[PDB]
Amino acid sequence: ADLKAFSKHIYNAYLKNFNMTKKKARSILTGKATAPFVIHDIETLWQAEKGLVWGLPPYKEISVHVFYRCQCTTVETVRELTEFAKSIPSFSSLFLNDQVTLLKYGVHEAIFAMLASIVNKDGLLVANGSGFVTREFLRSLRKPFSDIIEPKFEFAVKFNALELDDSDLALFIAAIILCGDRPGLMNVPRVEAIQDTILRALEFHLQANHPDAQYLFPKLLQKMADLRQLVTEHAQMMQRIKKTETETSLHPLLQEIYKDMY
Amino acid sequence: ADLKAFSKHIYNAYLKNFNMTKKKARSILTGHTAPFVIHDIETLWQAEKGLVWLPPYKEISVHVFYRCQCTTVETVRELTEFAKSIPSFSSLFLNDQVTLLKYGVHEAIFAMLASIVNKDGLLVANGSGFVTREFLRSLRKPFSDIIEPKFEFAVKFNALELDDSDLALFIAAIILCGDRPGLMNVPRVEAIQDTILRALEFHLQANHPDAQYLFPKLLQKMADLRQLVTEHAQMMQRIKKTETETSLHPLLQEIYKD
Ligand SMILES: Cc1cc(SCc2[se]c(-c3ccc(C(F)(F)F)cc3)nc2C)ccc1OCC(=O)O
Ligand SMILES: Cc1cc(SCc2[se]c(-c3ccc(C(F)(F)F)cc3)nc2C)ccc1OCC(=O)O
Ligand SMILES: CCCCCCO[C@@H]1O[C@H](CO)[C@@H](O)[C@H](O)[C@H]1O
Ligand SMILES: CCCCCCO[C@@H]1O[C@H](CO)[C@@H](O)[C@H](O)[C@H]1O
Ligand SMILES: [Cl-]
Ligand SMILES: [Cl-]
Ligand SMILES: [K+]
Repeated sequence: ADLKAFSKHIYNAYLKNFNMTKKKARSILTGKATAPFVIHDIETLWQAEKGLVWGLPPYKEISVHVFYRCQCTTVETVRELTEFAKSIPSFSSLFLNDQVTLLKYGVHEAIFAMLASIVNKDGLLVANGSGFVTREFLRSLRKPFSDIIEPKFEFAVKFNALELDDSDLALFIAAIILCGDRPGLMNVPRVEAIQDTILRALEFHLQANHPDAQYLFPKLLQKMADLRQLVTEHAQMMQRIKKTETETSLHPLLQEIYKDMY
Repeated sequence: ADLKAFSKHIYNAYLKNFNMTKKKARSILTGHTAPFVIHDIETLWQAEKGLVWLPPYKEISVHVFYRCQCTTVETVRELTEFAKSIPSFSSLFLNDQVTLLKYGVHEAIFAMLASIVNKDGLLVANGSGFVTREFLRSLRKPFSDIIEPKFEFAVKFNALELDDSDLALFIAAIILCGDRPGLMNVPRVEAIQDTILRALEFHLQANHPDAQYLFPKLLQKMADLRQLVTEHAQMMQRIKKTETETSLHPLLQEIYKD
């Protein structure tokens, strides 16, 4: 494969399928020419919900409302990641069951990697950039809901230090989805071969795009391992919430993702 | 009238994605170049040598079994693309798409098989071969027994004289089935199926104005196909149990996983 044309193709599929790019997010977070409405307590969340910014279950309390907002966010991103993946060369050539296995075990890894794009150390963009929810407000939620969000900030701030751009991330995300190690995958050799092409494209891309960045490719391989561990811990927290907070609901798609994880 | 447009869209998906139409098949089966007739070991070998066209060759009945599997896998590819070319199907989450295909493809395969079948045999290799029903009956058990019920279904199904535009809606209705195990968005699939069934109802009145009771007859055929697949799966289970030297294609393993 022509690696340069391959990478540009995945870059364009990324721009076509993800509305909020890191480029757009960073210009908002630094104030380039409407600023985001800051959500930092109940009153501003309520205002944001009325129209300042923005279906869900009936409002019971702040921590559960945020928990449901998190689920709606991730379900939307699963839709975008599905369309993105279908544009990766030879992903659509897999039988549909292997496509589902790759997305099932990969979407959260990709979500938490892309989450870093819309995050700084003080909070995250919500609602296509029109809101900003502060990290301190999220810490103020009652357990178990506060504990599940903070590790993602921790990962994101370290990941953002690598200073990837959208062209890097498009290959990185593709590599996460095209993973031959997923449980129950049918055509492992084919998935392994696609991933190798993506990784060779990524290594080549980084030489060109980050010439002075030392050890960047192996650092990104380690971040992929780090994300797998982040997702394992996240899945375990979600299952504990499902067990102890019997009155809170889990979106059916997320139940299907978390079904056979442990 | 929106149903008419909806039907035309499903018909185009069918014309775009299936390798063989019933119109094409029936013209071949009624006679440039006729299909090569496979009716015994010698003619099957000639067909494999290039006259028409897998795991290492063990014996005739198992060889045919493997060709059945290859044919099925190919049709799963086509049915996947057909369903993806239906917008309301492609809007479901991918897991529901897989559930519908997992539990629907064999029903659809056996319905479409009728298109390439007459009482004497069936077309193979994109119509360039014809394998006789008598030859398939001559294979050893368990391989002869699993094929014959499909001829019996097909001859009765072909007496309804559906054309490709009818079949496109019929197959869409089979795939968009709200009753499949593990389906996530059941009400959405149910809504799509009811739209397909209403479009089919109107299509049959337009296309078969004189055919009395044709729509309920097709609903019954859908029920019959579910039973045919139940019996087929039981026979495949017995082959997995008793023919330990015969392999099963990985995709079919996933379909039959249970
Ligand atoms: C419980 C849970 C936590 C996380 S942590 C990363 C976060 Se925080 C967040 C958010 C926060 C506040 C608001 C609001 F203030 F506006 F309400 C909106 C959005 N979005 C993401 C992606 C990810 C998934 C998840 O559950 C869904 C799943 O497992 O798929
Ligand atoms: C074992 C089995 C039987 C059937 S019966 C309907 C038939 Se017959 C046939 C065929 C016959 C002869 C030849 C050759 F003589 F030319 F070699 C080629 C093709 N194809 C189909 C679809 C369907 C599935 C199945 O197993 C696969 C599964 O269950 O998925
Ligand atoms: C498009 C036709 C695919 C038919 C085989 C589906 O097979 C299914 O794939 C799922 C993974 O997607 C598995 O969870 C499930 O156990 C398996 O039976
Ligand atoms: C595209 C994202 C799909 C994530 C949910 C996958 O969910 C899976 O769907 C399969 C049916 O296809 C089931 O066999 C399996 O049990 C379920 O875990
Ligand atoms: Cl940061
Ligand atoms: Cl089945
Ligand atoms: K017939």
